[PDB]
Order: sequence, then structure tokens, then C-alpha cells
Amino acid sequence: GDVAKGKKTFVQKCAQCHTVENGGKHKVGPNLWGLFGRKTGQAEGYSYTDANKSKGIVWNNDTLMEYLENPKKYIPGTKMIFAGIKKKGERQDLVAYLKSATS
Ligand code: HEC
Repeated sequence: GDVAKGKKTFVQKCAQCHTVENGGKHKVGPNLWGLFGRKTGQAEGYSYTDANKSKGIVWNNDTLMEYLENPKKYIPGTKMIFAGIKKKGERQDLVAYLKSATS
């Protein structure tokens, strides 16, 4: 993945619902600061679905790549309404940016 191309994808497809920065708001979905290594459902002050909280995974390159292909198939019942990034390369750029931007 390339970080700069992942930032482009993030602003195009994600940023209307999420922030990445430390101390950032919960815009529509939860703020993503500290994502990598965290269990699901952990951002303070956000109300998640029981589907998200019960998924039983830790967010890392591997589980993000899977989730971002098709969110509703990975977490049935999630309130994140997004069809997914189907191209692997674009997903890899995005996860490279998220890793860079959220710690
Ligand atoms: C608004 C229409 C959203 C878009 C577009 C994207 N996301 Fe999202 N996301 C949204 C909500 C409402 C939620 C909460 C889901 C729930 O069931 O409670 C989320 C959640 C995530 C998560 C999980 C966060 C964690 O468990 O703490 C991630 C990793 C995430 N979203 C990533 C993400 C990215 C990278 C997006 C662009 C490709 C994206 N989201 C778009 C709402 C919305």
C-alpha cells in the first residue's frame, strides 16, 4: 500500500463518517484514533451495535482488509452502511494510511 493514495481514498470514501485524529469527533461513525490492536466496539463515548461489539476480533491489517471488502458480510447487522472497497490494491493503500494516521 501507499500512504498518500490511501489518504485520497480515505477522504473520498470515509471522511464524511469518520475522523482519524487524536481527540477527533465521532462524526457519524466512531473516531478511529488508536484503531490498530484494539478490540471492536471500543471508542469511548460511541454507541455501537451489538453486532459490532460481539464480533470477537482485534483490528489489524488482516481483519481490516477483510472488513473493508464487504462490511455487512463480516459484521452482519452493523450500522455502518458502506458496500465496500472491492479492489485489493485500493484497500491496501487505505489500510497503509490508517496505520500511519491513527497512531
Ligand atoms: C457513514 C455512512 C460511514 C461510512 C461511509 C464508513 N463508515 Fe465506518 N462506521 C460507520 C459507523 C456508523 C460505524 C459503527 C458501526 C456499528 O455497527 O456500530 C462504523 C465503524 C467502522 C469501523 C469499526 C470501528 C471500531 O470497531 O471501533 C471501522 C474500522 C470503520 N468503520 C472503517 C471505515 C472506513 C475505513 C471507511 C471508508 C472505507 C468507512 N468506515 C466508511 C459509518 C461509516
